Amino acid sequence: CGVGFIAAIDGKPRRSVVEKGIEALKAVWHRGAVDADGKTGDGAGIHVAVPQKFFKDHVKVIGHRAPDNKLAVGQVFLPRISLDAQEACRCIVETEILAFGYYIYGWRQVPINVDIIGEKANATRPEIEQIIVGNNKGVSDEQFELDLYIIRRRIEKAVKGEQINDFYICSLSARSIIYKGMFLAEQLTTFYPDLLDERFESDFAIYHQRYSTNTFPTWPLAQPFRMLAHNGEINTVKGNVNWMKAHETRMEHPAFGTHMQDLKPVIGVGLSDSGSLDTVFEVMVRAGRTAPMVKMMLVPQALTSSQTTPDNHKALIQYCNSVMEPWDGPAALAMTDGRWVVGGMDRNGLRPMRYTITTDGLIIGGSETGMVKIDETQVIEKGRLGPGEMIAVDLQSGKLYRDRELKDHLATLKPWDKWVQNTTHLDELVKTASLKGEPSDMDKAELRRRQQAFGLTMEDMELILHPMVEDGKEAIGSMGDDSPIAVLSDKYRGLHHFFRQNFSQVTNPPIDSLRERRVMSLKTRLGNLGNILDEDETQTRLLQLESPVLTTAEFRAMRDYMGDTAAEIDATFPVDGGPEALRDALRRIRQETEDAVRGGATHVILTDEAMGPARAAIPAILATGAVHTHLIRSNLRTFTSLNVRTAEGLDTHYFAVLIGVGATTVNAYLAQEAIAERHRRGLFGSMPLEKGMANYKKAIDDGLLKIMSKMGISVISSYRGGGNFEAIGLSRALVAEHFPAMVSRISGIGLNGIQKKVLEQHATAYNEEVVALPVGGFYRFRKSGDRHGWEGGVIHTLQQAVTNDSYTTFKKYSEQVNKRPPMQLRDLLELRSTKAPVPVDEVESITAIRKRFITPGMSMGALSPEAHGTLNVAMNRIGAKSDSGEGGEDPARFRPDKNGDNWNSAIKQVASGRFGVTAEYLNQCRELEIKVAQGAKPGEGGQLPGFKVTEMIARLRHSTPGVMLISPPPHHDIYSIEDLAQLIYDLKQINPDAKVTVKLVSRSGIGTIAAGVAKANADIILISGNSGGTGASPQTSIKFAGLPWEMGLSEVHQVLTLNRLRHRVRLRTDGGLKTGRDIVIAAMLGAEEFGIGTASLIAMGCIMVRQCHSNTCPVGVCVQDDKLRQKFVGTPEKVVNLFTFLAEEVREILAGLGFRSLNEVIGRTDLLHQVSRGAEHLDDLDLNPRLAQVDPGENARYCTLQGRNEVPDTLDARIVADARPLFEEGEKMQLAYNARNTQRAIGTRLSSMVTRKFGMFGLQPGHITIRLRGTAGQSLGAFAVQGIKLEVMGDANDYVGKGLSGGTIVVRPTTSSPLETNKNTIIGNTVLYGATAGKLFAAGQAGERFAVRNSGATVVVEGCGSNGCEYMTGGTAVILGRVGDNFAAGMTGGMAYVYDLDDSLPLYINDESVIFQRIEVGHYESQLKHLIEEHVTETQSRFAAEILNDWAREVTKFWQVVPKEMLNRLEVPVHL
Amino acid sequence: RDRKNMPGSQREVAHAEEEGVEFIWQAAPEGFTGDTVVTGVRAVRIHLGVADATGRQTPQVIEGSEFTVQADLVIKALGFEPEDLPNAFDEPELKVTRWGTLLVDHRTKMTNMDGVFAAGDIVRGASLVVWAIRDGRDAAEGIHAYAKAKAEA
Ligand SMILES: Cc1cc2nc3c(=O)[nH]c(=O)nc-3n(C[C@H](O)[C@H](O)[C@H](O)COP(=O)(O)O)c2cc1C
Ligand code: F3S
Repeated sequence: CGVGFIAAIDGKPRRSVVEKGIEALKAVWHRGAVDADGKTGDGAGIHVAVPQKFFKDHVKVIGHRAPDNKLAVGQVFLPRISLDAQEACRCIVETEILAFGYYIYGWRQVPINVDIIGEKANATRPEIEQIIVGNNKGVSDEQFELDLYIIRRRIEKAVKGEQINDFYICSLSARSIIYKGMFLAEQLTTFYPDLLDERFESDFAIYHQRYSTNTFPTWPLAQPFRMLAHNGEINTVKGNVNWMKAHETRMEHPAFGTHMQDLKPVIGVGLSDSGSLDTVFEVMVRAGRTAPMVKMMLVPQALTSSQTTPDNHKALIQYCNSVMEPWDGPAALAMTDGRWVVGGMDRNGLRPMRYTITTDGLIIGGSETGMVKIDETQVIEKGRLGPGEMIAVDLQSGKLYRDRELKDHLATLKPWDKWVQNTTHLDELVKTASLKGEPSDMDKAELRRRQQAFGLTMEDMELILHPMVEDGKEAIGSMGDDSPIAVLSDKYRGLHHFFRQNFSQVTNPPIDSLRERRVMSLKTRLGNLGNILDEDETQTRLLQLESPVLTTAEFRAMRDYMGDTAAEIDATFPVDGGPEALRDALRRIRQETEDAVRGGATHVILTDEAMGPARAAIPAILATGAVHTHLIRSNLRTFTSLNVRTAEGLDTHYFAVLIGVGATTVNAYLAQEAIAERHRRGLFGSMPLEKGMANYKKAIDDGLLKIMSKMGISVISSYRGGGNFEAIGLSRALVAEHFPAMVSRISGIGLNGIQKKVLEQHATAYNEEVVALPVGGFYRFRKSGDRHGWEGGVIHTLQQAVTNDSYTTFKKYSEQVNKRPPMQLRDLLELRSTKAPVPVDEVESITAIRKRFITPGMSMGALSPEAHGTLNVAMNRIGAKSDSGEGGEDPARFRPDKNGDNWNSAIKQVASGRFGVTAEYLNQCRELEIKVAQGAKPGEGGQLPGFKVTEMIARLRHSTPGVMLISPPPHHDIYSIEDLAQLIYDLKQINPDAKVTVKLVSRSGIGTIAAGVAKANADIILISGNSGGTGASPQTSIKFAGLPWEMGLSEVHQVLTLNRLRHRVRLRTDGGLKTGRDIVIAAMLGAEEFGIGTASLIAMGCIMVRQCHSNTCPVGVCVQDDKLRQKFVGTPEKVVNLFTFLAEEVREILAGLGFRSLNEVIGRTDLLHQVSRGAEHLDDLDLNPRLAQVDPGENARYCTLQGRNEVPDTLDARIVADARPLFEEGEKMQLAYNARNTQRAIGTRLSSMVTRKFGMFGLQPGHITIRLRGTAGQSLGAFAVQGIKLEVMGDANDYVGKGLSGGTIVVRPTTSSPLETNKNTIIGNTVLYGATAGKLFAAGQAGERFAVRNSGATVVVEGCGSNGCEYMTGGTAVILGRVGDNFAAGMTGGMAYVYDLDDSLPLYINDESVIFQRIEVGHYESQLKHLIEEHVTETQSRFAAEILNDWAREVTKFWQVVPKEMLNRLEVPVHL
Repeated sequence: RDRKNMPGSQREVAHAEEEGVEFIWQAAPEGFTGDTVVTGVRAVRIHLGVADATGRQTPQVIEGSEFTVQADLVIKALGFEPEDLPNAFDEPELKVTRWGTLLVDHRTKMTNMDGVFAAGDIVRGASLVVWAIRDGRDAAEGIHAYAKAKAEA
């Protein structure tokens, strides 16, 4: 896994670049997916210049004459199984090339060697050939390239016309060639011996290797591509393709001519994201622009409102963002035009990219800084690439442009500043809009009648509407969702309940938003779409709004500006139309919209304003979906906009789905009317109405940003009309016809059910004489309201059965719970065998079945210490496993109590915050667990209120007492599957006895992610559902996010069985498990272990009060008081009895079924049947996708291996064989070795042995020291304890000092280095992630996210990048250099010192929660002096030495940064 | 410069201090204030950087502190450089370096021209007496050898 590029600065061809490229490719085997075969790869490739002399000598040998001009060589993949396909494709190519007039020299068969390819990469091997085309018309180079591209496109279209499969073209150009395949990285020069020749010289080279998630290789899917190479993985392609489908219908350029007609469907079928992006990039380059300009137009920079860039770049970025929608997502790009060679990064800067210049006029860049062997007596400058940066090389003139120079050179071509001034805003327009013409308020009775028509209850106004207008933020709930799903319910559930949101597992990182809110934009532009292949002032003349949500006054001002060009459309249908009225209304509106747009209209306003006692309202979602889809399919969406006036919009989940369907702006007038009516009654107090509306809009925008950030999208323009949702319970026909791209794995109600529901509610509201709204139960149980999973009687009967220790009571409980109408997916299936029953005394005993149950993790921040300890003691008494969850654990509980009641936990979590993760915390467990996403709040981090953090929890988490703690949504360690494999390797090295468990959340597409994580040596997968509890979460994320585990579990099982991977991992599920029938169904689906969770809380005393976030739980389960902790009533015997009953129920059901063990039934799906609710409901749910049986064949249907999956040994092994006196005598040692980038986690296993022997703080500092010489790998010294000292001479790659636990690391350049130590990058990204103790001294600059989540470490580094010291909690950090934007963002504890020569810190710092001043206390001066002296002592630096020389005049050049919460608690105050 | 980089010995520095001299380290002259006779010396105060990787400190003048000392008689004792010997000894063929120290071989101590020898202080620079004595003895031996070899044949 990795990209890389080598370029000769002067621009002269030579063999050196090609041989160095091959050498660099030969050393990326550690990141790839190692396999037991050793021959099976997943894709590799190189992209070089054309060796003219080679092919000219070939042609001479054949017998022709070598031409004067350059040659053209096309590489093709033809089918191999047939002999007509080959002949048909050859004929097509030859009649399509000769139609232009060029001369064909002949074909050539590339020599290959099939000795190195495995099996499954050989059954689909294509026939590789080359065609030699010469130019005889004497045309120029640009024209020749243009005709070659047109010929390639026409050949592709013609071959696709005959549906001729297995055909591909890897290149057809006169400048460059591509050698790629499905072999290992190191075996590239063995499969293709041509590259071993002496005449293959070039002036540039690009190389790439990928890491696929599945095990079925397809040769045309290997990178690099033609004029592109991509690392990372793009988020928004389902939205960008839809917008390209509208951009195609107007684009045209005189360079192509009539031939333009054969490039209309630019994005073909059967491509990945890196293919579609490549196609768009190539089209935009071939039409006049240059590679830097296209890179800026497609992947722009983050336009911030700060004074740290010249206005030139701001105008340029405004133009670029106005002309095109960005292509977001983690992306490290290495692209090349015919002239330029560019290496660039995305907006957030997630992937790493490091480069190097040598004195030979040679630049080498890649993902790792130790791939090519180069002595430091040859280097000139080392560097990196920040967020949005780029580095370019011009080969025609032979020059090297860095970031700023390239920006200044690019902002000169056109007068951008004079062009941008054509933009017009709306606040100017709303201020010129006079305070006249406002209509009179609606009547109270009319408002209530309209609200009742949509099903709005008073709890929708007192719970989720009052906090918005009162506070500026959204509501909060603290328990799982036990409500029935939308289709199985019986009340009126709006259409916006059928759409579950999306999020990102390991393959993509979610974007945190409370700290990097500067890179997220909500800009909206009307009058924007047009020709994308143009450059003129008319392209930036449009209307611009600051937010897609508009109030009523703003809507009237915008309607003023629109005026005489807009067309309004009715969206109501007659109630008496008949059984097919809604379909006819849809037809009518989607015909009128098209007939009006063709008439010159440019704005369509879709209103339901005429809703009355005889006209029901069409659901706005369906209307906008139909209209947008029809406009896209009729080549008219490019002309107009789409404005929606709705009467149901009240929650932040409505606007999200409306903008996701395709609407441009959304206006909710009924909500504003309700706000005004509630204000006139004197309910908000003394605040004006405008302040309330402003607070409501701010809360809506914040919630929209939250919803947009769960997936990884940072701009609204690329999120609109993409359909980032899933419909569960809608007909396949309806979704596939009216909605762009959503999957309905189980079809549901069609149009008749929606019409029936709408008409029923409308009649109930308008013919029935209403006087007030129902109280309604959706978040809280109400008798008049909706049904729930946990009612009162069930809980009381369960608690009684548990406390009296009687089984018949528990069977009464089971009979009560297994008799309600269906409420979940697992209620419709039915067990049915064909064998004869066997007696009860023959099945497995209760012990072997109880050891299959575990309890999920529940943090100590949420639960009380007593309940946590009770669970830990109870679960260890019966032999099962418990969980500690996030928030760490008490060290003093690490030994059995004196009743033998051991309070330890057999499962430790590695949360996203690493709040208590140390070296001892990971060596005191049997079985580990990685938590990627939680069941209740997927794509989000756990929260903890500011008053829940007592002194004990503050000490246990190494934080500040009385401070809100919100975990970061992403992981900062897991940005792609390769980083997940790296982290799994780290965890398996730090603890040599435990297993690694990955926790996911059920959704569509989880199958490929599961097949990918299974290749990363993970051995337990956990699939949580959407109905899981939580400690504190927003209500929208609780009710409108996730999917039932019935889908995800079956999908993962089938996908894992398909890839012959099921026999290596185990499956575990939880979420909503209550009885034995549920467990048996889950075991039939494929699971092997089961988690219970909330039921345990009910066995200990919790009665579902749903006030966990208030710190006032009456029983005292989730509490941190003393008054309330004294009211605990829990006992372990209760939980033991619960588990015993639950296991013996499974025994009962199995004995009645006809089996004697759970292994007899796991995976046997054919024991389940589906019966529907009857001929009176007519939901067409087909669970057959859920009951499909994939045949294993040879393998079993469960795990059959012993122990974990061991991994290859790093250098640590040798160290353990050398430092034996330290482990036997306990004496001092000193070792020296040679490091290389193919050695990961150097010094971690040694730390494990030291921890097991002496402990974290048993050895004096510097007991054992190691000296490494060379560029080290990743995770250097991760989880190092005190007493270990690593000294690297050279540089480190990434994640150096991750989770430092008291050790000491020192990084310095070589003594023979001609480099300024304060101007060259030495360490990479994410340094000191979650460290608790130790020291780290570096003699260079660090990367991005330097010292995130630092807790107790001390670091001295000569520079920093962007996002430095983000969300730091404790310790000291000295930065002797410059910093980037968003510095010290979210900092809540510690201290920082910056050394400012430029006096430009107030422009980069985030003055939100920290204060910056100058040093005024000698106590804080001795600290800095001693730290810099220690730095000088260790690294022998020269910058810091010269700073120490002139101390009196440089002490006044330092800024001191101190958090705001630490203003009372500091002990020597900072002021005078 | 500083005190530890004094070019001469250090016993005479202590002797001068004990006898009544006052020293001002790290100071550079800037100008002489007066009308026809010097009345005072305006000087600056410089600061020395940390020793470089090659062993060479680079001084830089401080911007703030510039002072003036009352002076009745000042004595310039900067240094010494060779004269222009080839253009004064009438022989423009004597090979010379940049600074004025003429070139000479190491063994025989013979000048570029035949018959002429040169060794002492004009070949080294600002050396001490014993170096001059050694150079004189070596040049004497070389002259004896050359004269014996010439009168020999
Ligand atoms: C009070 C509470 C705290 C929780 N804390 C965590 C946690 O810290 N980390 C985590 O991964 N899951 C946490 N969970 C979710 C559980 O791990 C598990 O997914 C959930 O309880 C399953 O729901 P169920 O009991 O209905 O089966 C918590 C759940 C609750 C109710
Ligand atoms: S709902 Fe929560 S507040 Fe206590 S009683 Fe149950 S754990």
